[PDB]
Amino acid sequence: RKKLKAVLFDMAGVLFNSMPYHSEAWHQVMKTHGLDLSREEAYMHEGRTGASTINIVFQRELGKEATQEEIESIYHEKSILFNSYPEAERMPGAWELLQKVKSEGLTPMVVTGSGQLSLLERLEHNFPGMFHKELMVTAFDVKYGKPNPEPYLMALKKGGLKADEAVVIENAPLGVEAGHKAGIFTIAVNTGPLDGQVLLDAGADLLFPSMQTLCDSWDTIML
Ligand SMILES: [Cl-]
Ligand SMILES: [Mg+2]
Repeated sequence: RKKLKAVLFDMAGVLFNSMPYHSEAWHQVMKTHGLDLSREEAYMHEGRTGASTINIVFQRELGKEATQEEIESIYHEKSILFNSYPEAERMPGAWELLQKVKSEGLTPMVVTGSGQLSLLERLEHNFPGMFHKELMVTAFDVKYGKPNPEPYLMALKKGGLKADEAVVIENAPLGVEAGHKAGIFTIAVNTGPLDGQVLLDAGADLLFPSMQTLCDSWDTIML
């Protein structure tokens, strides 16, 4: 890993344990609108923009595109369900891994589709001295969500990085696809209920069952 300069962290399900909340919120919001999106299906659709997930459900069952008004209202309803849960806490091992990454001289980057205000300071409270404004990719930076490679390509651009100078930590099949399509070595961390084979089919180079285990095996990963 002599060429390696940076580690590109997905947020949801990698830094913070937010996916029990996201997947239930999505299942429940659709169920209220007479629509069938299961929790496992929500997990399969992790990393998509709200506009993407809603369109998929709408085209499949109703035979229609979702309008912009219908997107914002369903996304806001889903946001209310999500926000009624106690704020997600840290993925065990993430802070320890970040410590190792930084001590190695590698640059910690964060990539997410979230449009949260006050994200940096939340990241600063939870992982002191790790992340920086100029080295963040969020919803305001990119148009598309996973499996589009654009967020990770933006992350390389902002870091001044080639594809071979970075690694992606992902937890989600569509996110893993985005990292692999961006030409970046992609490590999968299986923090949900899906089969590890689903992350492998998506293009994951390595596969670990938790963020702690990746941290423990970090100095035995070679590039
Ligand atoms: Cl999150
Ligand atoms: Mg994720």
